[PDB]
Amino acid sequence: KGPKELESINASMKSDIENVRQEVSSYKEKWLRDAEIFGKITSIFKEELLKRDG
Amino acid sequence: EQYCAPDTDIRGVDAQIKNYLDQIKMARAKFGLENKYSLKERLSTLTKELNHWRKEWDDIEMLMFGDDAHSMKKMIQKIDSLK
Amino acid sequence: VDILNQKTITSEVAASVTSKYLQSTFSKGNTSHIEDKRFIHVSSRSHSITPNEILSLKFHVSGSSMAYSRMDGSLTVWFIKDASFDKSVEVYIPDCCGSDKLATDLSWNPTSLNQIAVVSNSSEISLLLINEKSLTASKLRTLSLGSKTKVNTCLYDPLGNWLLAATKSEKIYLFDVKKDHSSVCSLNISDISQEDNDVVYSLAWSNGGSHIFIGFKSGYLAILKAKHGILEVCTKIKAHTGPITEIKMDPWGRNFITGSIDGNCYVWNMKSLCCELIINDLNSAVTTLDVCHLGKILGICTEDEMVYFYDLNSGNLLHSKSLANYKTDPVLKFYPDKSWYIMSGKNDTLSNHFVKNEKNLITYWKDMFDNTMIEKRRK
Repeated sequence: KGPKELESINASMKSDIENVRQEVSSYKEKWLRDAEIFGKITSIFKEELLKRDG
Repeated sequence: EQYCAPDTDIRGVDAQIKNYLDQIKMARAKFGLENKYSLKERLSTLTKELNHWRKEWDDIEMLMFGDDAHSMKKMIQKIDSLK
Repeated sequence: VDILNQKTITSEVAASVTSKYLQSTFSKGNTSHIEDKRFIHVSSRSHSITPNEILSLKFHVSGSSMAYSRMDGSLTVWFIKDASFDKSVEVYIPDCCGSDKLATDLSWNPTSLNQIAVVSNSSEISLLLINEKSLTASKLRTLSLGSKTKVNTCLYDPLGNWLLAATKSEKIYLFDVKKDHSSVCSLNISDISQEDNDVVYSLAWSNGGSHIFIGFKSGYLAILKAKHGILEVCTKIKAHTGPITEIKMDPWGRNFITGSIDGNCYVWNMKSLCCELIINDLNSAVTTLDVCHLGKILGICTEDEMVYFYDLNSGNLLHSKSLANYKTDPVLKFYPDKSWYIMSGKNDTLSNHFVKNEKNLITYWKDMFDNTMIEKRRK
């Protein structure tokens, strides 16, 4: 290839790593944001869950 | 442009090509190796782990604000219509 | 002699080469039938008939994947890396966009290498990935909005920067692609067409990706901007006396082509936005319409069940095949990277594709020149 193209290929990948790393941890936060509010009845429902099973 | 400008030796500028002709693959093997696999496999696993936590988060957002907690609300007015 | 006189491609030596390329692509060794699931089902009932026409056929912009949706059932996604069409089905999905409704339109994603957006007729757009190793098709998301009645068409931007989903009665939606698939704007069709209760038949994106062409039932043609999030109407010209069936674009960005339900097909240039050439096609209603990738062949297929092949610079006829004994709605489609085409309908509702050994017309003229030159270097 050409070095002025490879400079534009290699720098485009470096910006894409700065995009996907940022956008993964946006989903890693919102899945823990769903986790702190799901245990308001479900953990109590878990006490209703195991004693109906066991 | 230095072959035609006056007062220069020819063999002294023919050696500026051998400098230039080897500085053109010392910058084509520096972006042809760091772009080969060290930045390929950084985008291999990271695009799989983006898809998983976009798919699996699409289901827990579907349970909370969705057709389980909406179907808990639609059944109770089906009771008092009969009662 | 007349080959070796001109050494660059002129206006006349181009129109004589492209009439030999279309003549030699209808031959016996230059056609093969796609080993579909319906080609298996038809060949059993014909050796020892329920019609299901195809509803869309789309190519990936790289030219390496081809998906299409039959009437009753399934999607089918083929994968062609280089082997002509006998390489691999990867997937086919019998309940693709749900198990209740049909799959009307399709669009590939230009940015991502493997992702479709299948639109049902209910209210929901299901984006799904086609897996490369295993033969499965897993979903990615499912979009929806408020006051969403029935979506028919979806189109991706040719830069992969927007998504346009449209109803034919109520509204038109834009979804941004870069940040997240979120609604940016919404326009009521009554503001676009002020005359009557019109029904949107066809849509197209321009080659840049900043204007949208909309074709109505009354024959109006609306051109409306999409700058960042605004969706406003620029012009409104009355083109035909009938529903505008299909809209195409030149691949060199010079002109665009419209067809209608009268025997009428114009070529409008894109600078001055006036009609430039008129094809005298007084036979029937044009159904499908497409151009090449060099931008020279124009394939018209009317409701007389006959296909034609024109030029775009002139309006002269190159070839004409009549396919009258079939009961198809036959679909022409040209490849996006090489100059082959896939004409639908071989027996009942099928798909053949017409090949050569050379890819382009330019590497065909360049081989005809070098075979003649040997004879002049022989004498």
